[PDB]
Order: sequence, then structure tokens, then C-alpha cells
Amino acid sequence: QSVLTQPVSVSGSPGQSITISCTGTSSNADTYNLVSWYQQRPGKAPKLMIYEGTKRPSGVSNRFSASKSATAASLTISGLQPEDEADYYCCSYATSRTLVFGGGTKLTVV
Amino acid sequence: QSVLTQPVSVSGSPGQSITISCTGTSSNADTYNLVSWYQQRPGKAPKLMIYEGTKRPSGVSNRFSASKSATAASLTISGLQPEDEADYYCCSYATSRTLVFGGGTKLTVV
Amino acid sequence: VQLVESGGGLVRPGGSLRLSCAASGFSYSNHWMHWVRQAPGKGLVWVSRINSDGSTRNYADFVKGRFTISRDNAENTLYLEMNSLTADDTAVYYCVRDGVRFYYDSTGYYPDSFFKYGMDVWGQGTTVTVS
Amino acid sequence: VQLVESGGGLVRPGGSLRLSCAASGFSYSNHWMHWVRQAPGKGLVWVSRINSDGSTRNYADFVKGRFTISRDNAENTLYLEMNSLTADDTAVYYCVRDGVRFYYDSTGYYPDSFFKYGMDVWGQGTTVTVS
Amino acid sequence: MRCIGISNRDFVEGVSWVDIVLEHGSCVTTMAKNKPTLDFELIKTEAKQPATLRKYCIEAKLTNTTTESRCPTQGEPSLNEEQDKRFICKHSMVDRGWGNGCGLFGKGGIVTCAKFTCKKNMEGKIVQPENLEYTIVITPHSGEEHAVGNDTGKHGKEIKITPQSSTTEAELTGYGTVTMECSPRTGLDFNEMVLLQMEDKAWLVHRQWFLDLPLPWLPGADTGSNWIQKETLVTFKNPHAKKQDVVVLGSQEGCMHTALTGATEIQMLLFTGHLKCRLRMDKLQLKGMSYSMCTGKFKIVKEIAETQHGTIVIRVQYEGDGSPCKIPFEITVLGRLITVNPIVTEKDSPVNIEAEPPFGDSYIIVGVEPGQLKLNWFK
Amino acid sequence: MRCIGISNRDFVEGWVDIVLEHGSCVTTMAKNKPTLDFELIKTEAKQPATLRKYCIEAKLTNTTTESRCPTQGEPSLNEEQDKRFICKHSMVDRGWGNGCGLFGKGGIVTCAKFTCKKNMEGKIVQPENLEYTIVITPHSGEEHAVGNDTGKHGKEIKITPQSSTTEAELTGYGTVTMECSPRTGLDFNEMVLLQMEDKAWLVHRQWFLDLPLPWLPGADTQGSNWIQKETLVTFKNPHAKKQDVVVLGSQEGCMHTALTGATEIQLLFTGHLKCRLRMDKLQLKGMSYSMCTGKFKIVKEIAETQHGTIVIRVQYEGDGSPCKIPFEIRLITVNPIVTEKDSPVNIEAEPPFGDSYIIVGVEPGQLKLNWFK
Ligand SMILES: *[C@@H]1O[C@H](CO[C@@H]2O[C@@H](C)[C@@H](O)[C@@H](O)[C@@H]2O)[C@@H](O[C@@H]2O[C@H](CO)[C@@H](O[C@@H]3O[C@H](CO[C@H]4O[C@H](CO)[C@@H](O)[C@H](O)[C@@H]4O)[C@@H](O)[C@H](O[C@H]4O[C@H](CO)[C@@H](O)[C@H](O)[C@@H]4O)[C@@H]3O)[C@H](O)[C@H]2NC(C)=O)[C@H](O)[C@H]1NC(C)=O
Ligand SMILES: *[C@@H]1O[C@H](CO[C@@H]2O[C@@H](C)[C@@H](O)[C@@H](O)[C@@H]2O)[C@@H](O[C@@H]2O[C@H](CO)[C@@H](O[C@@H]3O[C@H](CO[C@H]4O[C@H](CO)[C@@H](O)[C@H](O)[C@@H]4O)[C@@H](O)[C@H](O[C@H]4O[C@H](CO)[C@@H](O)[C@H](O)[C@@H]4O)[C@@H]3O)[C@H](O)[C@H]2NC(C)=O)[C@H](O)[C@H]1NC(C)=O
Repeated sequence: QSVLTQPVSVSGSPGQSITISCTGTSSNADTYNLVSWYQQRPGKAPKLMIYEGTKRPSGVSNRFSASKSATAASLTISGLQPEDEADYYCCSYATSRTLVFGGGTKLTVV
Repeated sequence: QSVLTQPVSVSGSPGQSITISCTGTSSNADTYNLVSWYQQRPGKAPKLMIYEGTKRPSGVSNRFSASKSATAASLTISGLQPEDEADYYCCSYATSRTLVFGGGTKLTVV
Repeated sequence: VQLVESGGGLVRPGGSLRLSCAASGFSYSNHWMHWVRQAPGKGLVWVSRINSDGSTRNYADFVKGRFTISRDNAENTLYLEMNSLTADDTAVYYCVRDGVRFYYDSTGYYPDSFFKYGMDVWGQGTTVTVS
Repeated sequence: VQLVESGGGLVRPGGSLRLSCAASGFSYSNHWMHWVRQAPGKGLVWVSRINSDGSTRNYADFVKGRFTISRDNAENTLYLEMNSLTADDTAVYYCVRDGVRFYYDSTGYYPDSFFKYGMDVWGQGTTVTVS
Repeated sequence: MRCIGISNRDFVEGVSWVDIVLEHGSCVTTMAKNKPTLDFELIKTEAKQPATLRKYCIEAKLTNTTTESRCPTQGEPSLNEEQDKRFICKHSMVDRGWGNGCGLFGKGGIVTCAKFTCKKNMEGKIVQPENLEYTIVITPHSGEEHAVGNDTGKHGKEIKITPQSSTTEAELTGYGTVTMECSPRTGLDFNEMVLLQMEDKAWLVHRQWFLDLPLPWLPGADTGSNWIQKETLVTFKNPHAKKQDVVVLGSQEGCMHTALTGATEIQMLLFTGHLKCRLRMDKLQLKGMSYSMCTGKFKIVKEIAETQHGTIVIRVQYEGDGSPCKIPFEITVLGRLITVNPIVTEKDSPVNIEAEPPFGDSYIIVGVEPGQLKLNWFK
Repeated sequence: MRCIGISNRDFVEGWVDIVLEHGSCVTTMAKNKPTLDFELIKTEAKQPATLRKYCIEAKLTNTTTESRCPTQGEPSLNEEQDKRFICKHSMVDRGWGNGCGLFGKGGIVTCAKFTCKKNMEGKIVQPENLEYTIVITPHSGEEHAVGNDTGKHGKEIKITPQSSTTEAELTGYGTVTMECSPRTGLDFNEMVLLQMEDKAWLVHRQWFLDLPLPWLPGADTQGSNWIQKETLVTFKNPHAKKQDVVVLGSQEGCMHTALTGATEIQLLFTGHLKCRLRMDKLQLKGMSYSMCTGKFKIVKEIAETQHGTIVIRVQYEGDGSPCKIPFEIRLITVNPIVTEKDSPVNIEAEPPFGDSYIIVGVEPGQLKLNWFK
């Protein structure tokens, strides 16, 4: 077992910076080393934003960055834009052979 | 195949005699030799009245008799009583290993 | 002598049901047993028969292979396993004994063509509603 | 690069369904493939994954053994056979590729514990309604 | 009356005890001077207290396949399944390196586990000869309208014997008691023999042969999911150090049947052996014997029919006012009577009389004048 | 570059003769010629003529019986004319107590539907119809090419015992002539490729035809009229009371045991392909490029292969590219070149026994790495 928890919602204003945390219970340093982040815009399919805790795939905006510790993983969005309004999900291993997503964070751009 | 046909309905008055025919299409002398008759009173389970074309089981009223030929089988009810008001069905072999009932005759005692 | 049916009730279209019948007061294992049905306000329709051994199981044309008749002699039980049920199958299902065949073949085994028979014992019937 | 799901629709409770996914524009046979679902108005829920060979098939806890993942490499197809479906299973089902594992294990065979992964290609999803 | 119609039938007659041989699908008719004629049949043979020696898996299925590998020098992999006794596991080595997720190039350890599930089995049972129960049915020649050719048992007294309880006294309602002294004569000795049961088929086989079968088994004690020797039906394949495969070895059902050709087969428990009994009839009495002779006339209910052993069966109904009374019978005297002391119980109930007519033309005379029946036979 | 990481690897140095087989990789080198990696990826039997198909597991369904009273003749069922049904006539004891006016032996007939659950088909395969798939991967020192088993870097080539010789073009290295000779384990003539589900074997024709099992001819594929149904079906009537029809049980494991002393097949075949390689039309990519001037960076820690050789992944920084990488310790990845500064290079070299110095680049910023073999 590993259970991933995220804040239910976060509000931000355009131009500001927001950080979404992903904290685990029966988790360890490897849980956070393997965290991946997904953006799901209203009515759209999810998109990979970060993998391996901090790596950003090509094509993904440089406004998205991520950090990791032995106790949590975090996604940071700098220079908030209205298009960033979406649900964000963290993902990692529940066991050695299964994955699990966090509950998701609804980001509102005010 | 063997298909058994009976009149849809018959009306009779108390004390009178009525005869219900059972005629077959792709049938033969054995079809009629093996005809059995069933009485189904309103809201009751069927009751065997005749078997082997003309044999009456013990307990069945002597007012019920039956006849057979190489072309038809018939059930005769003598001294009609209100309790005779029922649906009557003939039955025989459809094939060497399956049985079939006639469509039934609704007997009304006027 | 009695026959008591069970297992009837409401079933959804395409659904399955298993009817049962408890026999008593006669040598069950030596008798042929039949299933007969009757749609509401309609006539009697022969469904199936089984010999003593279960080596002979016959079915009416409308039972393409959707129905399976079976028996448990020591338990004095008759069954009708029904699958892919439609509104065409809504009816009262009667458990029936062939008492006259017993007087010619007391083993109830031989499936002789066009043998002398008589459905002398009937249950009250169990209602199957495909709705 | 695309993933297109099929087989979604209305299913009765206790019913079965087979989802399919057509993959194109990449070396399908060398990639791990996953199924992810999302109940209406709810979050993403990981369902299953399969390696190149089909020798490793993993399932989420809620799939006791009701779902079987499979693939046909030459046909570029992924499947999800689902039985004993309940209202708990109503969701959009997404076909997903693990593109990052390909850069570490190009065979897509080895089921190493806690492997570096990334679900980089997603289909539009197919709706399953257990109603 | 059961024997009438059975082809494998014996007519045993006692001098002025009487020894008989009963077995499956065989009926026996016994006769003695001033004693009722009786019909014996072995209805069932049963092995009652069977001690399961060993149970073997003949068809298996592998499920829940799981694998774990390690990078070179990172040690040996492990699964929890290796401690689950329903799982079959194997360790091997695979080629590891950069292109398959390892920083180093070398032989990385692998481990494959799969759930061994038995689909079909055969159990071997140790049966004590003395635990072999036999069921004999004794039917008297009562000339009853329904008793002729009846295989139900609503007319016959059922009796149970065992090689130990070999001797039993059995009471017949209206004829007295009959002493049965049976001796066991089975085909093969049950000692060092195992009753190998496979579904509906069964055989009697040598103990050592049975134990030496190369199949997964469960001991007689564990009647379990921890099949011993799972390896006999499971194979692990890793020929190129690329991948390890777990493969089921396929159903041994037909293989077993072929191996069991030169073995004592058992039908299904219908056993090969016969029961050699001794019969004491001193406590038996002819029903009636005190009744007076019938005065009235007789009617022929069913046309005279010949049995497979040349004997004939006559179905007759009484009309006179004498019943219960002795039926007068003669085959002029030439032929003999099988249904000895034929009697009427009720005028309504007809009587079945079995008699042996003489070779050629004969006259079957039933009743006393007026209204005497003078029937004709040709054997 | 495929061979790097494969344990069963050969270093053939030069025409040049090589031996390819399954789970074996081959590295070829020649003076002023590119280093190439060969692997036999697939063996396939292409035009297979089904000889006979056998039933190994069957099921009996639709059991039906008809009897007659003594002297009333022989019974008959329509099923006796249905070729998917197995029937048998016998005699039973008839009489008054079982529905006959006479006592005697009444004829009986039992029919049941023979349905095959599992089969194995025997195929005739022409040796010349055996297609081989070889993958040629050049030592291009590409960042992704190292240990790659996909084929996005290698030219696939097909050969057959007939079309044994093929010229194959490599983008940037020219063409390579390969002249392959077939060397299978068993002669396919008088041999039958017996396929049972996922298992397969090569067996003698007469043995195959002489198997006592129900079968469908090579002509009838998809038929239901199994010949010799009797081999898996048994009729039992020991006491003239009843006739029983019994299935003889799965011959799957029985077959596997019978096939012990037979050539098993995993289509991964036993044989090897002895080829000859002409490299006169092959050319070293670059060879005209100038030497790299800038400094090099060590992208991944130096790793040793199972054959003592070492792999170095390095990235360029200078403004010379495309250029020849200066290297010194023999070299496996001969003529190492930079294509783009961004794309790192994988160099495979054989270090000497004991302490050595791996020197990559020219001063200033020269790399002087240390090895211990
Ligand atoms: C094998 O033996 C079976 C048992 O025989 C018994 O032996 C001893 C122990 C005595 O008890 C003896 O009396 C038994 O016969 C035997 O089964 C028996 O067979 C008869 C059929 O002959 C069964 O039914 C009975 O017969 C009448 C038939 O009526 C017609 O014929 C008479 C003339 O005989 C006419 O007067 C009538 O008008 C009819 O045309 C049945 O109607 C009746 O059965 C039902 O009776 C009431 C009716 O309300 C019901 O409540 C019952 O449930 C019955 O369904 C008679 O009972 C008889 O039931 C049956 N006995 C037993 C114990 O089962 C069998 O036939 C023999 N095998 C062969 C091959 O002969
Ligand atoms: C086995 O070989 C595979 C094929 O290699 C190719 O070889 C020849 C034919 C050339 O075409 C060569 O260029 C190819 O590499 C090989 O697969 C390839 O691996 C790369 C991963 O390195 C795949 O993805 C590509 O890389 C970027 C990574 O971005 C990060 O790194 C860069 C620096 O390198 C940073 O600048 C970034 O900020 C990132 O931090 C991917 O992001 C990208 O993939 C996606 O690109 C767009 C994004 O919108 C999507 O639309 C695509 O669908 C991709 O998902 C790059 O494409 C590369 O796709 C893949 N090539 C092929 C042809 O599949 C494999 O890794 C080798 N096996 C091993 C064990 O190494």
C-alpha cells in the first residue's frame, strides 16, 4: 500500500505562482522519486506534465516545474494563466507492480 | 410432425350430450390410439379424463367416454352438468419422442 | 401422491431461472417426468420429458437448447434449468408424472417410440414472469 | 501517435463487455500499455497494465479478477475483457501508453519493481454505463 | 417373478440346503419339494469404509503468473508467492544491461511464480474385503398381476450381506423365513490392491504401481491445495537468457486410461465377483396349502408368452365363488410347474403362472369342468 | 550496437564467415570498414500444407437412444446419417416388465454428438519455404542504439535456403553482400511439423499417420466429420440392460510423453545460418571529416560488458562537429564521429588486462579516465 493525498482545491490569480502538494501515507523516498503529474483541462484528456518526480517532457511549458523530498512531491505553476484552470493529479506506485493516482486538485484561476 | 386441432368452443345445456373432436394433420392411426384427454376447470389444474384413446382412469365419472378411428379421436360427455364447464385438451405424440396438445375446446354449460 | 413446484417468479428478458419439483407418495426413480406450461389465458403447451436414468431428455421445438431437464432420484426432485428467457416463455410451469408408462415399463428407462402414456399427477404449477 | 478506444456503451448490472484500443504511430509491441478509468465527475483511477509479452498483467485492488487485460501486437490492439460489472464500474475508460519506460527498457518485457514510467499518450476514452 | 424375462437365468432345484451363485445381471430361480419357488438377484455391490491412500492431479491450470528480476550484482529477487504452497516457483538468470533498464551489463537474477490449480483428479482407495456390502433381492413366485417382470422392489425383500456377515435369516410375508449362508468370491484380492477411481470409471490396481505414478499428489491425510510434485505437470523454459516461461503439461486423463489397459476394470459399483450362497428352506412354507380347489371357470387375460428359456407364462382371472382357492393346473401329465401351488386371492386380481411345457405339441389345462380351459402349445 | 549486453556474443574479424542462430549476436570488424552487429530475429515456415488434423480432447453431447421389441426389427435414428454423430447397435433384454408383449432380445441403438475440444495439426513444410529474418545494426555510437532490441536503427533482411544470397544497403555505410547457407537440425522431407497449441515438434510421417486418434484430412480443414471417432469413444452394454456411450479423455499430456524422443520446437528453430560476408562495397561514415578540437563530457559512467569490453557515452562541446572523436587506450566502435553537439556518442572498446588509461579528446580539456580489467 501507498495512498496519495492532494489538496481538494487551490485558487490563484493571473501572473501568480501556485504549488500543489502530493503527500503519501505508507510511502517512501521512491514513491516521490517516481511521482508523475497530469493536467486535465475541462472536457479534455489528461496530459503528462512531469515524470520521475521533477522531469518535464518536451513541449510542456517552462512555467511548470516540480520538486521532490523524502516526504512529498510538489508541482509549481509560475505566471498563472486562465488556460491553467484544470484538475491536476499526482501518480506513483501503490505497490511494486501497481500505480495509484492522488484524489486530484481543482485549480481555479480567478 | 403431428398437429392436433379441436373446435374452439362448444355450448351445451344441462342433461344433454356433447362430443369434442381431436383431428390431426401429419398424423396416423397411432396418433389417435395414443390420444389422452384433459379437463381444466376455471382456476384449477388439468385432470386426466381419458388415456390410450378410450380408457377412463378410476375415479373419473362414467359420464365421460371416448372413441377412436384412424382419422380422429373424440371425447363424449353425457348428462351435462354445470361442473363440466371447463377447457378440454387432447394430447398425443408430435414425433416418436415428443408430445403435443390440441388448441383446447371451451365448453360452456348454458 | 403429490408434486410441488418451486423457483418461479419475476425474471428479466434474457435472464435465467431454475425450476424445481418435489415428488412424494410414489416410486419416483422409476417414473418418467414431464414439464408442461401454460401462458396466461392460453392453452397447455408440452415442454420436456426425462426418463428414470436421465439418458433420455426430450424437448419441444421452441426449446432450441435453452432448457435443460434433470432429476435427482434419491432427493425425489425434478429440475428445469432455463436460460435466454423471453416474454414468449411467461407461463405457469407444471411438474407432471407419467403414471401409465410405469404399468408397462416399471424401470422407466426404455425410450420406445410412441409408447402408451398418461399424465396422471400434476403439481399446482409455478408462475414464471419474464418482464 | 494515437490511441483509439472502442467497445464502450450501455451494459446491464452483472453484464460483460470487451473494450478494445487501436494504437498507431509508434512501436506498439515494445511498449507497456495501461487502462485508466474516470467515473462521471470523479478522479482518474488506475485499472491495469500489460508488458510487451503479456507475461506481466497487473490489476488494481477493485479488480478482484473480473477484468482481463490482453494485447495483439501485430494488430496494434489492446483489450480489456470485463465481467460481473456493477454501477461502481460506470466510467470513461482510457487506453494509455507508457512512453518513458521505452527509453529504459526498449523490449518492454522486464517487470522491474518501481520502474521509471510516464503515461504520455492517452486515448479520448470510451464510456461504459452499467445501468 | 423377477427372473421371468432375464436372459442370464439359472434354475436351481434342491434334492427332496440348496447352493446358488449370484452375480450382476444374473437372476436365479430356486425350487424344492413342497416349498415356494423363489427368485434371487444381486442388485448392488458397495465398498463402504474406504481409506483414501493418495489423490493425484491429472489435469492442471496455471494462473496468477508473476515475475521479479534484479539488475546484475543487485542480489537475488524474491516474491511472497515463494512461501505460498499453492504456487510453483523457479529462479533463473537473464541478460541485463542498459537497453533493458540496468546501469551494469551482466546476468540479472529472475524468479517466476504461478498458481497451480487442479482441474481433475483421481483418488486411490484402500478397501477392506470385509467392508464390501452386497444387496440381494428375494422375490417369491406369487403369481401376482404386477410381480411379473417387475424390477422395482415393491414385491421383493431386500437383504444385505458382507464377507463377515455372510449368513442372514430373511422373512417373507406369507411364506415364512429363509436362511442365507453366503460365501465371498471376488475376482482380485483387495489386499495390496488400490481401488483407483477416475470420475465415473474405476479400476483395481497394484499399490506400488499406484504410488510410483509421476503426477502431483495430495496424501490420504490431506483431502488440500498444496499438491506435492507440482513439477511433474509444470515446466520452466529459459533457453536464450531473455525470458523465463511457465508451461502446464496437459491432461493425463486418456494417458491414464491407456496405462490402465492391463488392469482389472470396474463398471459404474458393479463388481466381477460372484456370491456362492447356501439356502435353507426348512422354515419356508407354501402359501395356501390348506386352501380348497377352485370350482369355477378361468379366463385368459393375456396371450400365453414364451420366455427365453423355453418356459411359458399364463395370465388368468377367476370367475367362481370359491376364492381364496388353489388353481387346478395340468400340462398333459408331461410338463412341470414353476409357479408351484398357484392360488387365487381375489376374483378381480389375475394370476401369472410360469410352467415348463414339453417339447412339441402340448395341452395346457386350467380349471375343472364346466368351463374348463384346454389351451394348445408348440415347443 | 545490439550485441552490447548479449552474453552469447561472437567477435568475428576479417569475405568474412559468420554463424547466426537464435539468442546469439555477432560483431564483425575489418580494416578500414565499419563494425557491424548481426542477429537472427525470426525463423518462419511459410507455405505449410496441412497433412492431417487430430482430435486429442473430445466431448459427447445430444445422447439419443431407440429400442424395438423382440421380432419388431432393428431400431433407427436419423443421427445414424449425421456424420458428426457416433452410433452403435446392440441387444437388450425385453419383456412384459419393460413394455413388450414378447420376451427376448430387443434391438437397441445409441447415438451421441462427437465434438472436438482440442486438436493438433501436422504440416508438411518445404525446406526452401523456411524464411529467416536477420537484423544488421552498424556501430554508429548513437545515444539510443546501445542495447536497443526494437529495430528502429537496424536494416531488416530476409533469406530462404533458395534466396540464400542478398545485398543489403545501410544508410551512410553503403551496401553489404551476405551469402547464407542453410544448416537446419532435421531434414523437413519425410518430417511433419506437429503443432499442438503453443508447443511444436518435428516428427516422422509414418508415425504421424499411424496415430490412433480421430482425424480430419488435410483437404477437410474446418470439417466436423472426424474419421476414427471410435478411438476416443466407447460403447458399454455388459448385462443387456442398457447401452452407455463414454468419452476416452484428453490425450494432451499423453501426446507430450509420446513426443519425448522427438525434435522439439520452441517459430524458434534449432538450426544455424552459416553466412559469408563481402564488405568491399561498405565504407566508414565520416572518414573525410576533420578531428574534433573541443572538449568532451562523460554522460554515463564507463560500464563493462560480459565480454570484458567497455562502453563510454560522451557529449561534444567544441565548434567542429560533424567531426572525428580522438580516442586512445583496441577500438570496437571504429571511426567514432560527432553528428550534433547535443547528441552523445557510445564508444565500445576493448581495454587491456589490468590498469589502463582511456583518453578521449585533445588538450585543452583532455579526458584521462582510468580502467582496471
Ligand atoms: C410393478 O409393481 C407395481 C406395484 O404393484 C403393487 O403390488 C402390491 C404391493 C399391491 O399393493 C398391488 O396392488 C400393487 O399393484 C405396479 O404398480 C401398480 O400398478 C397399478 C396399475 O395397474 C397402479 O394403479 C392402480 O390401478 C388403477 C387402474 O385403473 C384402471 O383399471 C381398473 C381395473 O384394474 C379399472 O377398474 C379402472 O376403471 C381403470 O380403468 C389406477 O387408476 C389406480 O391409481 C391411482 O389411484 C388413485 C385414484 O384416485 C390415486 O389416488 C392413486 O395415487 C393412483 O394414481 C390404482 O392405484 C398402482 O398404483 C401401482 N401400485 C403401486 C404400489 O405403485 C406396477 O404396475 C408393476 N409394473 C408392471 C410393469 O406391471
Ligand atoms: C531505442 O531507440 C529508440 C529510437 O531512437 C531513435 O533513433 C533514430 C532513428 C533517431 O530518430 C533518434 O532521434 C531516435 O532517438 C529510442 O526512442 C526515442 O527516445 C527518445 C527519448 O530520449 C524519445 O523522445 C524524445 O525525447 C524527448 C525527451 O525530452 C527531454 O529531454 C530533452 C533533451 O534530450 C530536453 O530538451 C527536454 O526538455 C526533456 O527534458 C521527449 O520529450 C520527446 O517525446 C515526445 O515528443 C512529443 C512532445 O510533444 C510527442 O508528440 C511525442 O509523441 C513524444 O512522446 C522526444 O521525441 C523519442 O520519441 C524516441 N524515438 C522514437 C523514434 O521512438 C529508445 O529510447 C531507444 N531505447 C533505449 C533503451 O534507449
